[PDB]
Amino acid sequence: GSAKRRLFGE
Amino acid sequence: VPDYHEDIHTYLREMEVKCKPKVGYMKKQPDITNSMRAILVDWLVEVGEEYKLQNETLHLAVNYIDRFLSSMSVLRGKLQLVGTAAMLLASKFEEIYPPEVAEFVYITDDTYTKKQVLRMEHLVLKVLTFDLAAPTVNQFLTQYFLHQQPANCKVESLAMFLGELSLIDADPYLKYLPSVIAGAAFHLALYTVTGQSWPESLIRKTGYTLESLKPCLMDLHQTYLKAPQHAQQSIREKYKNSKYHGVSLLNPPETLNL
Amino acid sequence: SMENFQKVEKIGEGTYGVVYKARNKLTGEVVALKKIRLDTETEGVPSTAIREISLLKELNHPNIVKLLDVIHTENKLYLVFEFLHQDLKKFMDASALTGIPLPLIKSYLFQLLQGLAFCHSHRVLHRDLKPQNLLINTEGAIKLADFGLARAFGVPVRTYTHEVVTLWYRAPEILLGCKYYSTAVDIWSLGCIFAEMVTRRALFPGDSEIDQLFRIFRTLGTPDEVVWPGVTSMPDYKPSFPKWARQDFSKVVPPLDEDGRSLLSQMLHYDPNKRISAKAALAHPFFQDVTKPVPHL
Repeated sequence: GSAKRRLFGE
Repeated sequence: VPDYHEDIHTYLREMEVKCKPKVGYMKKQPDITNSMRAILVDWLVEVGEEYKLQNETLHLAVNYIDRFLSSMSVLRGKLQLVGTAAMLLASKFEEIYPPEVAEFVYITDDTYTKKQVLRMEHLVLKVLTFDLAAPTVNQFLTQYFLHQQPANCKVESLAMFLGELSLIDADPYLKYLPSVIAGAAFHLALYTVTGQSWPESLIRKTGYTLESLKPCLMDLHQTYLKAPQHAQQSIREKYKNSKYHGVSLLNPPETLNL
Repeated sequence: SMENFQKVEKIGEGTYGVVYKARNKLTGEVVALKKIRLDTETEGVPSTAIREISLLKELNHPNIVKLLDVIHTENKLYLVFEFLHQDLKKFMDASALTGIPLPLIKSYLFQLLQGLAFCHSHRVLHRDLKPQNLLINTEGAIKLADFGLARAFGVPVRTYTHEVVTLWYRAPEILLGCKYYSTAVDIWSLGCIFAEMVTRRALFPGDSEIDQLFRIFRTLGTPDEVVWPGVTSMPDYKPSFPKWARQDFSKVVPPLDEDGRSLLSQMLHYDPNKRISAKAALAHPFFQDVTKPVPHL
């Protein structure tokens, strides 16, 4: 229950 | 629904070619890399398990991304937006209950706004000229399964697993069409669990022999061999659950006999 | 944009906005314009639309309605369709006392099934065939239309949206609560529509799930495990249902000669695996003598 995430420099 | 097996298969074989994205497309994109693509798809995989979407939606989404990044140069900050927006699209196309947009904002951890997602939605739509009904590695596998003597969830599962593995690796698999990648997978997945092989009624239906598959087949095997050692594992963890019969733990062959 | 269209009357209103008769000021072409209301912060482009377009875009056939242009204007969407005179439910209301010439029936249905067989072979389910949704023209063509609820299926099929087909044309496998369905459901509907063309009044007009089953039952006979292996195991099946028996079709459908009856029932099969299909139907003996007579409007 934990997939949100910011992949790169924005 | 055998009434239109072939009629569909044929249509599909012809649609991929249309909805095929440009091979070294990443090579002209000045600020992104095949590497960051994977971090991107790898995530979507992860988004797909959380929100309880269908494998289809992954494959759809990946392909909208590939197609779109085949024409619009996008910067680092934005790759995630493009990919969120396509997930959304594959959702609206394929799920009975698409996740909502705020839920899609949430998984980017509030990076982009609502507007932004929705605004890209469109662009993706415009750029894709609304042609969202793509064949997928999934579609074909699904069909090929039907020639299964006899059916076996493991083989089915591994087949998927593999197939999905290729979403992540822009090089080579951007080389291959889904029908082949699906050919490459189903066999691989067979021989492994049952030491059988590409059944002859699919030579007949798809006209792809062992040989013709090889070059996909070789790559697909590496990719399988080195799967416990790849930078992105979200698929691998996925095919650890009982859902998929624990297939990612199966240990692949060590030589393809091809 | 629409700078180039003039709205004429409002023909029809549906789903997400309206539907207008429109003429193209440069070319004269009379078109139908379905506006689709968007709005940022809402769900974006709604998915009837997404499906409506992508699927329609790939369906090119004399008897499928033709999308011309989709006009993306930031704030709304407009689907540009060729215009067609009227839907099949007016034409039928308009001949309640006249009737429909057998060879117009015979023909309309040929056409219909031609459209559907292209649909199916192109892995699209229509999922809402009914008269309001089939459009005809002066010249005696007829085209599947309103793809609002269409979707791309797979092989084999997955579980889809169960809330489906207008009560009256809803095949039983859907009624009796099924987890899987397919093309067959498109053919229940023509099936019905067929008959509706023959008698100029609805085959099975129900006003809830139960009634619509019952009416079906009192016509094709309560079904059992011999005419449709699996029935008594489908989720919403009740042992209590009554066991009516079959009427002879010469009651159901009195003008239909020998060969229509035949197809009508192969269309109206209980067992979906067995219920006839398109391209199959087309080759049926009903249709050996087909032509293209022009409708009296």
